[PDB]
Amino acid sequence: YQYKDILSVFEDAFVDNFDCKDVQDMPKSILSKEEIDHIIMSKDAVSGTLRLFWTLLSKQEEMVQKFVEEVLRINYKFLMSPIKTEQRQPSMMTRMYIEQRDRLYNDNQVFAKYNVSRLQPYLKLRQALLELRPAKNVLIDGVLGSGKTWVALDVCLSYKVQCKMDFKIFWLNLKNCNSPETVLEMLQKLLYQIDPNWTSRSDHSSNIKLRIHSIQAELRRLLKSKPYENCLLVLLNVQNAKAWNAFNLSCKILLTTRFKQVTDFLSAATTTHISLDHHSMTLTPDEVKSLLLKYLDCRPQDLPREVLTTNPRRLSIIAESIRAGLATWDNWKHVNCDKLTTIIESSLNVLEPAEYRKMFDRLSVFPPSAHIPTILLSLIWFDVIKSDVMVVVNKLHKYSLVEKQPKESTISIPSIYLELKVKLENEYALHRSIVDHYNIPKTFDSDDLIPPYLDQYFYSHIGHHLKNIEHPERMTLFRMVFLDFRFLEQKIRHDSTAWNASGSILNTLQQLKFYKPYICDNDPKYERLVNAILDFLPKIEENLICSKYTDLLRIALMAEDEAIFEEAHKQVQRFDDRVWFTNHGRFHQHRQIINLGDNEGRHAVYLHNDFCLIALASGQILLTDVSLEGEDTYLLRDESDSSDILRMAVFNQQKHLITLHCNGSVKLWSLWPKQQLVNSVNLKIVAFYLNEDNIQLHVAFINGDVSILNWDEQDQEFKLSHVPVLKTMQSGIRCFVQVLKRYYVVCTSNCTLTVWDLTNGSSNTLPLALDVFTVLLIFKYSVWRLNFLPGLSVSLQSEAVQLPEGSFITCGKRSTDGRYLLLGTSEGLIVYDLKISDPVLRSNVSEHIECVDIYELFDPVYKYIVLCGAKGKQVVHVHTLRSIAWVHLEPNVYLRSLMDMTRERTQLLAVDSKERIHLIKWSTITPTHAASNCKINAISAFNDEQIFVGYVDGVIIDVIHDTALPQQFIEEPIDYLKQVSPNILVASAHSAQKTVIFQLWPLMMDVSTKYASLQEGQYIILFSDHGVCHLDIANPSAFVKPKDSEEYIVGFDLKNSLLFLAYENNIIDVFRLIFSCNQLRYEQICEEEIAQKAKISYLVATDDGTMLAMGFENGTLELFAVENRKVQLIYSIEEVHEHCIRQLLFSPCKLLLISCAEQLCFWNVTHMRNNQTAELWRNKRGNAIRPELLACVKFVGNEARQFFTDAHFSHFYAIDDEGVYYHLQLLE
Repeated sequence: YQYKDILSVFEDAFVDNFDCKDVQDMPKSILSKEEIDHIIMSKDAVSGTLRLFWTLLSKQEEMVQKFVEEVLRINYKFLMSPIKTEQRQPSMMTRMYIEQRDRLYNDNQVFAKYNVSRLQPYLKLRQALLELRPAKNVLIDGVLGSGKTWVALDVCLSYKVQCKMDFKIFWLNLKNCNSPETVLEMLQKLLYQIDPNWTSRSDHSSNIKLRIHSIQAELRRLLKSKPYENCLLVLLNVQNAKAWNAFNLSCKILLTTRFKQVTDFLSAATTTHISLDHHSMTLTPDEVKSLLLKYLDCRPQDLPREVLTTNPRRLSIIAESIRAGLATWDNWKHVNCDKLTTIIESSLNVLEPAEYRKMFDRLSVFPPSAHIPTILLSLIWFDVIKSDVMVVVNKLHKYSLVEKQPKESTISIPSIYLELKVKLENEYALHRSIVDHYNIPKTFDSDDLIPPYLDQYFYSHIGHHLKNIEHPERMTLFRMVFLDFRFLEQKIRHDSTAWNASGSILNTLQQLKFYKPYICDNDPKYERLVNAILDFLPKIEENLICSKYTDLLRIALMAEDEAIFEEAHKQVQRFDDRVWFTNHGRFHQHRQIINLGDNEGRHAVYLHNDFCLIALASGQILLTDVSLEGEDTYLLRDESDSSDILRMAVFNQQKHLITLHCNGSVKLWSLWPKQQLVNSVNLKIVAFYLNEDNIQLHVAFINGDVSILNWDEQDQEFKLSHVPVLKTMQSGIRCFVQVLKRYYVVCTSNCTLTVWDLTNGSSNTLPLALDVFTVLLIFKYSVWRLNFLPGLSVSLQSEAVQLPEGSFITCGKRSTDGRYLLLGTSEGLIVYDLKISDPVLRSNVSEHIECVDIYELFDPVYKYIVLCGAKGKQVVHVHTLRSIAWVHLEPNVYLRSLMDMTRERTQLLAVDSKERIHLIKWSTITPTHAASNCKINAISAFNDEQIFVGYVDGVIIDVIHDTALPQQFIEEPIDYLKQVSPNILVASAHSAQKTVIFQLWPLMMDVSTKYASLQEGQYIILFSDHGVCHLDIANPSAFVKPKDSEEYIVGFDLKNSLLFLAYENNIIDVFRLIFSCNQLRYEQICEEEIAQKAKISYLVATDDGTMLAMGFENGTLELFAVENRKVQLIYSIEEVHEHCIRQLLFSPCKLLLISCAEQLCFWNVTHMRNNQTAELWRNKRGNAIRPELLACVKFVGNEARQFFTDAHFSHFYAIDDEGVYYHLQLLE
């Protein structure tokens, strides 16, 4: 390491000890006399020491090492010992600070190149950073280009700031962020700066605002950690206050701005103000000559006297850049309107004026700050040129105004003048110049997938060119929409560099937004259905962010799925291509939204046994079945009273309901068998509290008197208790609760809190709802927690729970488990955690909520059910919580897996989490034993009339006949159930290693079977973990026990009387089955060992048995053929899947191979062979990159265990682990 970097470390006590006023014997070579006198002339110790430090860092080590050895040696040896050792030891803090400083220097090259330190702004802003608190923020403002970046970077380079920020400072340039979705990109950048870890499965979609809120919450959770507790985050060139609201994180933030409106919005009380426009806060003439001499390197420069010092010289640099070319002379002339950009007009007419003026002015057509291809730049200039394109490009770079990124041969437009003066008269020929622009790709030819198309420009800013054409040409073939454009645009323009992964969704919505302006293409009017699809494309695009930019998939298949009306566009679009398939015309995944007629639900509550009670606007009660499978919906209406419902509570093991209306009446309803008026047991009734230990009711009148009522089971009625009426004398009570069976907490309409001691009756002085679990107070605008502690004076700890701006609370409810609680607001639902006081979740809908309810659930997967009703809507939304996140058929049941396919291929059978068998050709069958809470473990069907099922306790049911087979053989879970012939059945327990064969005897083997087969109607072949066994039906006593092989069988298949077997050590044995009249014999054909390292996961052989293929646990897929008693590798494909291959299947025509894993892949066998039903798959070709990969469909779930095909290989049935269940049909 270098001494200069470590010298900046020892700075504080360096200021305390070193003087620089007592070392004027300083060897003159190290410090020149003029500059050392300048340092000594400084007034205070801190400023002089800082100037000395800067001057020392300016020089090289050939004087730094002399500063070490000499100078201080005469008197400052006491300051040697740390640094005299710190050069060697290099402590961990020193190393971390140096590493961060090097990273910051490498990030900004110009800072290292042409730096200059402004003492006054640097010190002034450093003091604010030192004093700053983890919630406040310091704002620095000034005219555009007043060098706020100078001072910001300079201050952050100081060691004291880094030490106080714990070496955790994150920059963020907030430029071009006036859209609600670029802020999401900036948040992703900040997260990547934090840590490259994010479970992207949280596809919120809907409005992007919800996703930005979710990522804000995630990063807020991630930042409040001890290493990240104090951290500087810097906002650069912030645009509008909206970005600030999207970027306030309760962190040590600081923003630099230039718009005055941001300063107006910013509250100076909570934010310190730093101004660069102050007359004292400006470049001094000494600073003027320092900046001028930074890299001009000339002795006499006094001619630039009275140049724009005000200028942060951001202007000067302009002037200096001219100096590298045009003389200082005529720049004293350039002072005319020096403050205004007329100087920018100069140095351009001074540029060679033959043709370069108009030649450069041609660059106004391009969008600002865009990477311009040089090839297109050739034609945009083809009017004259009269030179070589690269020659004029080189001269353009030479003067000031080209950076010329050569990696992809692209011109870059600078961004300090070309935003201005490019208007002029816009020369002429602008529209025909853009005509040439759209001509160079001749965007009317599209034949197959992606044609020649420039990757960067023509996928990014082509819309700008398309905008400035004739209107008949504007609408006719705008391309864009959806054919192939956005898929390859998303993959190629991917922004995977730092703030995203391979492929994004952003900057295409920002092209489809600002297409919210361009539906003006023909307006809605003509192709108004295209206006509809233009609106819907955002939603479907956010619906499939994941599973699309993770692998080699194309947009077309994932389009051809789904619903709504885009399919009408696909059917027209996709009639000029080969292969292609889906037509997934079925959906059996969950339910939501419950109809409740023309009335609007005021309140909602869930009930046991899957029911819901809705309190309606009309004053009635609607009891409904949530499964949408029952047939009973009851309407409980009070014929005498129609007052609206204000409150209710279900009690008595949810068998009775207590309700309270506006008219001062409280009633009791019986739900599972009589409306009782408890008030009869002119004073109106305001509020109540039901508490259960003895079930008890407390009630408050209008005058404040509180009464106490006891439940009666024998009559199921509320009687008056003998406790005397406490006179609260608090009229206008709005709510009241009992705490610890001793105290009363009362809140009135005037936000007044009172506490009453039931033992003595004394009153203590200290709104929407009050709950006890500490007391939760819910107001319209605020939420309060009141922790209670017992004592002579009751001690209450009040904590505010944060809520979002511009919104108010309507109603709330706490979970039964007391961990989370739900708040309803005009924007939607907020799921809030009590133990962390952070908003965990937000409802997917931006709507005015009028009722909230939560229901704890008993399942390892689903935990809570959420109900919410909307004002002005005739629906009520049902949301389910999974361990917590939104899951987006009863809302508490899901299909697990355990498929079954009939031999004739006419019916498919599935099982759900509630042991119900679903038949799809859709009907539901419930077996009798499901009431015994026995988990469903295996299912097997042969025809539509024989369906058998095995449970976890060794129990066999015939589903259709509801008959149980003899229960005296297997008591363990049944891991396998399948019948091979209409009169035989096999069942096995793997844990007990037991098998039973039923004749539809039964026969018992001490073997565990993973697969069973019948041969010649005589021999039953069983595959075990230890070997293969064969049984004769005619002679069951001749069972052949397996040889005790130490090797487990991992893959196998029996085809064409040839037995393939794979062991864990990557060895295949292939045998030929020879059938004699009295004995089954195995002759060994081959033994061979695989070169692939990974374990074999599945094996499959073709019908003729000539070929085979296996997949491995790492996702590799291998194909071999079997010739000359040898197995030779035919083809290898890697990165097929990231999980182990779950199934492999060969078509009878031998042209196709299906792989079932995290994604379903179709592989072409012919192209597979040539590079060492049939009419449907002939001449089908795949992607150019992977010619053997015909198609691939990604399951929304993590994996799929099994898949089935029909006889014609035209339909494919699949079920992933999440219960979503796919029908994949070939496009006929």
